[PDB]
Amino acid sequence: PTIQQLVRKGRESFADKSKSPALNSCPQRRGVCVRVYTTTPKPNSAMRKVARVRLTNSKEVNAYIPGEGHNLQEHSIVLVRGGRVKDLPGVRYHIVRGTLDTAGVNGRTQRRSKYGAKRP
Amino acid sequence: EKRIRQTNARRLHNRYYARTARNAVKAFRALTDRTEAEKKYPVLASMLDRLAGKNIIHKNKAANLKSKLARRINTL
Amino acid sequence: ATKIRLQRHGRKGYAFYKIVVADSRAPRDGKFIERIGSYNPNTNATIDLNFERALYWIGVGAQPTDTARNILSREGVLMMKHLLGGVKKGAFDQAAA
Amino acid sequence: ARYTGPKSKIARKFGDPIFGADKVLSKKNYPPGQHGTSEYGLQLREKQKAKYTYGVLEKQFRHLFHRAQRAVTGELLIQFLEARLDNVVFRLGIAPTRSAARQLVSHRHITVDGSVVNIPSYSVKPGQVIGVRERSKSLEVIADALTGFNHSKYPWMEWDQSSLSGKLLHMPDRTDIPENIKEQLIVELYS
Amino acid sequence: ERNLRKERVGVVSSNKMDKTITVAVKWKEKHPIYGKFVNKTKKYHAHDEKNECGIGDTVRIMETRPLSRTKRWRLTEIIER
RNA sequence: GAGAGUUUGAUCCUGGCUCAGGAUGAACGCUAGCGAUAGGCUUAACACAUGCAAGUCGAGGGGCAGCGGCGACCGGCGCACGGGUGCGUAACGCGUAUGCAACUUGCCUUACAGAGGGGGAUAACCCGCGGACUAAAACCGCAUACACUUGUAUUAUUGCAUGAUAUUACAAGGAAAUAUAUAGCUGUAAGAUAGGCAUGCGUCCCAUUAGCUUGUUGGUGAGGUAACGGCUCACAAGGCGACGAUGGGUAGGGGAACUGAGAGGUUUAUCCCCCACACUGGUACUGAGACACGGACCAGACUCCUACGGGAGGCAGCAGUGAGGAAUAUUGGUCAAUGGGCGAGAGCCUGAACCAGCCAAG
RNA sequence: UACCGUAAGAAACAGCAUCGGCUAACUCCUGCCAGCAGCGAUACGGAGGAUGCGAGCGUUAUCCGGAUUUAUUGGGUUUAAAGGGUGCGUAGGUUGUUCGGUAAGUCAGCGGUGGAGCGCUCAACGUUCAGCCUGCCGUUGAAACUGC
Ligand SMILES: [K+]
Ligand SMILES: [K+]
Ligand SMILES: [K+]
Ligand SMILES: [Mg+2]
Ligand SMILES: [Mg+2]
Ligand SMILES: [Mg+2]
Repeated sequence: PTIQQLVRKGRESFADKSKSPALNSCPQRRGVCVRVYTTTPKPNSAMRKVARVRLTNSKEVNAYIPGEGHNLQEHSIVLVRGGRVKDLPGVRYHIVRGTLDTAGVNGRTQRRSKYGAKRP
Repeated sequence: EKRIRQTNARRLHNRYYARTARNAVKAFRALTDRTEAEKKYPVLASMLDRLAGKNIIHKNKAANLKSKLARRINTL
Repeated sequence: ATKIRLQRHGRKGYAFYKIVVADSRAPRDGKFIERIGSYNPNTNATIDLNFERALYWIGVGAQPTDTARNILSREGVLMMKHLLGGVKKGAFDQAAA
Repeated sequence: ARYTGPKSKIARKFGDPIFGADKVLSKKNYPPGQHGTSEYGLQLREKQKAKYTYGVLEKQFRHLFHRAQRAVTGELLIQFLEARLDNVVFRLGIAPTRSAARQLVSHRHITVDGSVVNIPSYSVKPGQVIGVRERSKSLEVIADALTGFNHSKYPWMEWDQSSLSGKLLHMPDRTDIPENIKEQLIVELYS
Repeated sequence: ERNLRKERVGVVSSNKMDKTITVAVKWKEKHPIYGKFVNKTKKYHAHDEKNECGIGDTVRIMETRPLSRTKRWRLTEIIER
């Protein structure tokens, strides 16, 4: 545009959206397991364990449960962090293992800190 | 309690003299006779100056009142 | 009143004081009118001082604290008694001792 | 922290004898592991070679690098690495290897300008005296490394055996320091 | 040996009010962002003891104490009609 | 002062997305030796109990019932600072630069003058919320001050319009503190310090916000104020707006700090300067100075106790505890240092501050 | 600061198919993993070795740069997003050539204001001076260009 056009109007800059809006600019939130169910991936064909959780920030979302073997159930207090799964539409949050009701993965000897397992 | 009592006593003391001076200026403001104004001015000026130097009112306030009353009596 | 005092401008365990001219109502390390020197009690005590400005402020009537008064007693700032023209016109030299 | 691990593995990884002479330098000389390269690989090898041969960790190495950049950058980084208390003690021959020099400096055995300095990373400026402690001039281990060996092959150390002190004349140029390190690779990696 | 007060040279924009006038001061200044030179105008209120100023006049005004709610300037000279 | 991947069977463009870097008063998982130096409720101006945080002067006075000094009372000074919080506020609030010939200023310094004479209550005490006598550096006249204020001048000199600074006069009026040399007291002036008012420029979005205002704009007079002024009170009509008035939403503002070659940008975590506030509103009072942070009165929530007649608190000072939350500590020591308040000094006080304790902890 | 008697009391975490530094064997053949190309194995789980960093190592959340992804410096509109259906015209923006005035923009001067050491045994950190004030204001001059 011309210099006078820029003087009259100016330039407008948008705002980048946050990839985890339900956290409300927090690292982790606390919730209760409203529902525990299983979903199918959008060329994978697995059975991924998910929980619908109502967070304390007045919001309900879906959180994936990483690892093999979950002791969670309905109406369980869990810690929810960011991070999405590529081959699953919907879910965009993870459940921290080893915190609150969620227990660490049993029989883990590698990648222990990502699944909350102590040194054996 | 001491502060409350001191403030009440000092408030009454200040109110006494401030109201007396205000009534004096109000009474002087209805005068008509030049000789009466001349013989009533010095006691009122003395009372106002005593108030000002006594810190019930301000020196500039007393100066303004004295100037107003003198300029009034200079024109009957 | 206007004072001559020291603000603690240093590190924990190492006190370094700034000699300033400031109002008595100001905070200890806050606002000041003029900086007139430094002070370090850790050495064996190095003192920086603006002689002319310290004389000017002690002449216009800034009241120094006890430690600042001792600092002004050193470096011969309290020579206003000799500079008051006490039935004389020459200037003595006591700095050599 | 410190490496305090196996040294022959690093020696066989890098090929060069950074720590000194060993039989494994000529017998079974190959990178370690039962299973044993891009320019990133060679640059990383060079940087790790410098770090392992001088006993410096990553944060200290980066601080040294950008200090040299602030004040050829790769040329004077090498002399900055050489100007260290443990390295200078080792080059004076009073201690056998650089790890031994580091331990000697860390313990109360080495003085700088008559005052004991036990930080084994203290930069030594030119025209300074580094000497053994007067209370530790009669140790069984302290004498065989200096006396007898008597290399004195560096034209920037003055030894003065009659006082057991030593002096650094000036920072040696990049050609006179016997270290097989390509500083261009490291400055390119960190650039 | 006094201090100096602010002086503004301008053009009379209104005189319909008694004993006071409005002065327009216009100047060209550089835009902060794009660097172009744009025109700006400001309006002052001035005190004139006589309604002797018509619409449009190069005049000078000087800063004063508050003489009214919005009146801080006084007339000093008339450059031209 | 640089890049990598990713649309195709394979290209060259366009364009978004995703990684790679740097930084957190961050939280979580696993695992933890030491020292130094920083930092520590980011969620609600959320609720609780206890203790401390602002006192000092016996060189002011009546008393000693207490062995010298002091419980308590009257009186002087201070508590408007230090400390805490960011609700509110797009505003001369803030930043920058000025003006006041429209201003005020305790304590401090210097210079010039003076401290002469008197009288009421009244606290405590005593006697039963009532009765009587008491002292002053408490309170209030009288004498004096023409250095001050007011009014009328003369001689000037000189400004930026309203005028300002000095002299030479007459008139009226206005003070004090003495105590055991020191500590002091009063008036005036200058300085210093601290406030107040007014200005030029800069200061977030929305026109799915286009007209706004009726003391609003100006003049005359009066009152009021430390002071100019519609600040207030008794003709003309105006003023401000597409250079964004008005209305709505959201923010305390700067230096810092972080981060970009630069252009700059982001954000006020510690620190410093200014502003606003003290459960919510209204009014003031006392003071040199008040949004009165450990002062009132009244009206509203809310909470607590009585013994039903009556009373208390506001935890946005420092520390326990509870709740909220992903998340942030001792109901600790000392005034030894620095800084404050009072005191002639000695000295007393200081949850400011110095320190220590706790916390993967930068 | 000094004295005994001892290595004695003191190492984790992440990832190793490409981008990237680092590979054998056993499981599973769903359980799983992922920043992307995706693998469901030189990609999943364990065992052995390897490579980073290191009293830390990773995960999440927030903010900058690469991004020129708002482009004054520094982007575009035939076909990728992007010329109004076409004119007339208000405010606004721009102004052929030349001779003089002025001094608003512009330029210049003068004033006011707002790296080298030393000490931490070293370093972070404290502290001092050389060094910018290049923002604002006042006051003197210049006249090529813009404005009048
Ligand atoms: K000393
Ligand atoms: K007072
Ligand atoms: K103290
Ligand atoms: Mg470390
Ligand atoms: Mg198209
Ligand atoms: Mg067309």
